[PDB]
Amino acid sequence: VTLADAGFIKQYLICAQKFNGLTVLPPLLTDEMIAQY
Amino acid sequence: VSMTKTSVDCTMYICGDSTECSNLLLQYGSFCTQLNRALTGIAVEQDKN
Amino acid sequence: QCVNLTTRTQLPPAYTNSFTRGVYYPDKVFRSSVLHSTQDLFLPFFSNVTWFHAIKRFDNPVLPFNDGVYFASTEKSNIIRGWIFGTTLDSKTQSLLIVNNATNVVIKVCEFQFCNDPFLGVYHKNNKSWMESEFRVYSSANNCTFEYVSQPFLMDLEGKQGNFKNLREFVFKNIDGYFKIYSKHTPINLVRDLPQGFSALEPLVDLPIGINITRFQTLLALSSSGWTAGAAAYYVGYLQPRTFLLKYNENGTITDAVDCAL
Amino acid sequence: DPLSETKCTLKSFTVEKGIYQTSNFRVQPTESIVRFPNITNLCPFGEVFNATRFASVYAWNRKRISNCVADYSVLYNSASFSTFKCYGVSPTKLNDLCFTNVYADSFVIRGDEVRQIAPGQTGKIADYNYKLPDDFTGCVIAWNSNNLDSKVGGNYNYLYRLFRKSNLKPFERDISTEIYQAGSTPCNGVEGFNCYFPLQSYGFQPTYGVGYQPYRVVVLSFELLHAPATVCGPKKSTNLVKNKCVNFNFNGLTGTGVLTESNKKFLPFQQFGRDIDDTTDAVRDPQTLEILDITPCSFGGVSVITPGTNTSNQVAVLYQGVNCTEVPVAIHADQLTPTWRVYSTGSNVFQTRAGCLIGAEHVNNSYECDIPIGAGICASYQT
Amino acid sequence: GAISSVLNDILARLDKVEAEVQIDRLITGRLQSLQTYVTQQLIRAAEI
Amino acid sequence: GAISSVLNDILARLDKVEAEVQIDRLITGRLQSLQTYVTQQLIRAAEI
Ligand SMILES: *[C@@H]1O[C@H](CO)[C@@H](O[C@@H]2O[C@H](CO)[C@@H](O)[C@H](O)[C@H]2NC(C)=O)[C@H](O)[C@H]1NC(C)=O
Ligand SMILES: *[C@@H]1O[C@H](CO)[C@@H](O)[C@H](O)[C@H]1NC(C)=O
Ligand SMILES: *[C@@H]1O[C@H](CO)[C@@H](O)[C@H](O)[C@H]1NC(C)=O
Ligand SMILES: *[C@@H]1O[C@H](CO)[C@@H](O)[C@H](O)[C@H]1NC(C)=O
Ligand SMILES: *[C@@H]1O[C@H](CO)[C@@H](O)[C@H](O)[C@H]1NC(C)=O
Ligand SMILES: *[C@@H]1O[C@H](CO)[C@@H](O)[C@H](O)[C@H]1NC(C)=O
Ligand SMILES: *[C@@H]1O[C@H](CO)[C@@H](O)[C@H](O)[C@H]1NC(C)=O
Repeated sequence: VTLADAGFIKQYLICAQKFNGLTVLPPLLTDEMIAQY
Repeated sequence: VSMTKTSVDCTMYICGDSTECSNLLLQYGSFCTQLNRALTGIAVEQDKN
Repeated sequence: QCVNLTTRTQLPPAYTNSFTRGVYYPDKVFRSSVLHSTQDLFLPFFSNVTWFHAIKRFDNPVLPFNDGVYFASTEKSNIIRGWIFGTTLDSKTQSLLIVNNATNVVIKVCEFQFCNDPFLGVYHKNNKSWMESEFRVYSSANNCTFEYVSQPFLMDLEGKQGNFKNLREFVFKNIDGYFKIYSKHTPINLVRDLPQGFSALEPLVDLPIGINITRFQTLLALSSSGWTAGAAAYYVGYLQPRTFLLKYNENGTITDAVDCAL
Repeated sequence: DPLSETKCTLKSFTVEKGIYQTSNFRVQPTESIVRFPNITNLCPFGEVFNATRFASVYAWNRKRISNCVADYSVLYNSASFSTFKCYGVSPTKLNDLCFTNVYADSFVIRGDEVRQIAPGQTGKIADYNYKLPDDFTGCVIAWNSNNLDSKVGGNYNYLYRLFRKSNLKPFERDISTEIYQAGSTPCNGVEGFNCYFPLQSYGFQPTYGVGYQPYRVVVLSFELLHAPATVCGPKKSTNLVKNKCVNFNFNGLTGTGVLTESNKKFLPFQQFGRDIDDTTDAVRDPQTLEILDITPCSFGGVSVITPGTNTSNQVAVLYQGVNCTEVPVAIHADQLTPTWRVYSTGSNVFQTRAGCLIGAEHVNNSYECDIPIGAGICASYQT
Repeated sequence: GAISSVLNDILARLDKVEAEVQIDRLITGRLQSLQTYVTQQLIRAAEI
Repeated sequence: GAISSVLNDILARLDKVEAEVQIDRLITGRLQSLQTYVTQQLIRAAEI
């Protein structure tokens, strides 16, 4: 699935706002915290 | 279980860095506050899920 | 000087498929790693180009210029030398000339009286060395307007190698008062067909000429009749309005394209 | 302060425990930069407007204009012009711009007909002899010329077309003097029953009333922002500065951002570059031809973390998705929408994956989550 | 239906009154584009 | 709020510059009528 996510992340890991106003926020739980649960 | 938490600013999107367009956008009232709130409610729900 | 070179063989016109050739940068803008979609006058993919030779042969008819033209020549000794473009060609209106002589290129717009069977002439006759000697093109040019010329050089006027080493490609459009030229050079090692592959044409020059073009004809290199014509050839395709998808790579060069209506 | 901005956002004097959104921050530009192509030739408007003789409305003179400074304010600020109407620019703005190419058209027309020149009109001028395109960008400039070419018998050199088989395309020219067939009959020869010579003449005698008098028209028409510009207003260019936020203008690409040396390999014919979003991300300076990457100068969402009004007026500020090396860049020597700025004193600054958090002590304890920041970080109010 | 889809290219070319009719077109259409996107996203969020 | 709902009547009665402003009203109202239908269908699709 990251082979699809990485497309979305570069088109839209300190994510930042694009000039069109699009912003991608981080989840509250990291993939390491979901792995630990 | 979730989808990417995306927040769009309705002011930045409609009127990006124009104060002229921002002054006109205010004539429509709350629609940008309501749209930023609606997207923020979706973003909070991804953590809940 | 105008003259009729009727010492030529009579056959029908040849045809061949364009393949994916005849794509050019649609606007003067940089893009990179992008799949851009554009609507413009392109040569449709896998379309019938007509095919013409000078060899026995001197295929130099007047052809339509409807919506502009892809022209490409498989070349040796530089036999393809220029083009005449216009709406009458017999002095009653303006017309455009392009010539590459041995030294410097000339581009001119005037109310020309063109010769019916024009050419440029090179002499080898008992001199063991090719030398530029004749130009037969127009008698008169009175009300002349756009004047342009290159800085001077010398090109080669000699060559008797086997397969064609040079492909020279051009696209011409007469739109919004500008005659836009796109052109490109590639080496190739191929005998009698357009090379299958992909490469774009860059804008060569932008000419503010305004004039009506309806038809066009090509100027080739060559005791006033009877001669030797060296083996060289050119292909002609007509542009059409189409939508194209263009792969700009990491350098910002077009490396592949899709014709949306193919 | 950030707390009072949350009180104002939530419409309450008491804000509850949580993390809240506020105004986005954005480093405002320090200064303007103008970069027009460095030329000096003043444009040939003299022999456009103050010309000897003027073509007919069927044979309208076209003069191309290029490689020159066009002070359109010198035309517009004259008292002489009766009309100066413009269809994709305002006449005050013309100096602030460069154009890809320009055509001045010219003719003389009767004063009652000048209303026909405007784009997408109709009438015998607009339908059969001079049509402006329905999306025209340019200006139509008109004035009376009665005392310049009227003759007391009449200046019968001014002709116009009344008859044409079908309405002409925009900017089409028609010099034809062939005879027109109104009825069903063929009409070979110079004349006949219901056959017409398609050109008629104006009675330009200096005696006539306004509306019947001869009016001089120019149409300035021009194309925009898709080629290396050839004509510009007299706006002085300025020294090019980099890495600072500025109100740039290159050839009429007005914008706001930071300029920097790009590694982009533009080919010699390209002047602008664009992103995947098709917004212009790079420009080639028209004076000293290097490629500079237009980057939007730092901005982002701002969020305020509070334990609730009941407990404290302490708050922490999350600058969403920005490295806070760019928070000291927001020094009050230039403006931002967030007019408040005391947090910048620092000593409790913490970079997170979610952006940079100011005003909160980072600890190596992991407690239960309380106020959620993102990327595994939470905040809470404790000793 | 405005003279441009680029917002600065309107404010550069026109004045403080002729621009507003063009800016309001972009405000109207853009706002509708967000109202659409947010509706698709609210209905999507309900499915997720 | 156009002069008529019949698309070809506006094009016959008015000139090409005024008729464009009448067709702007029909396109906008119909497009809102379609967006209303598709939003209502998406809410129904979620219920089904
Ligand atoms: C070349 O041959 C053509 C005919 O094949 C000649 O063209 C004629 O020219 C005269 C005027 O000189 C016209 O009245 C004829 O109508 C033309 N014929 C055609 C079919 O167009 C031409 O004159 C010859 N030129 C030379 C230099 O020999
Ligand atoms: C090319 O044109 C000829 C007629 O001139 C036609 O017979 C032939 O089928 C065409 N080529 C293709 C690929 O259809
Ligand atoms: C031989 O070619 C040269 C080219 O400079 C020319 O000057 C000379 O007159 C030619 N002589 C003959 C006999 O062709
Ligand atoms: C064009 O050429 C003809 C013949 O010399 C002449 O009558 C006409 O006036 C010329 N036009 C110009 C603009 O010189
Ligand atoms: C252009 O792209 C190719 C393919 O990735 C690469 O080899 C080449 O180094 C690039 N050009 C430059 C100037 O780096
Ligand atoms: C026209 O000429 C007069 C001088 O004869 C001058 O005052 C006026 O400014 C000129 N107008 C233009 C548009 O050149
Ligand atoms: C947190 O732990 C790191 C070592 O993992 C240490 O360098 C740092 O000083 C500690 N900070 C505090 C506030 O204890």
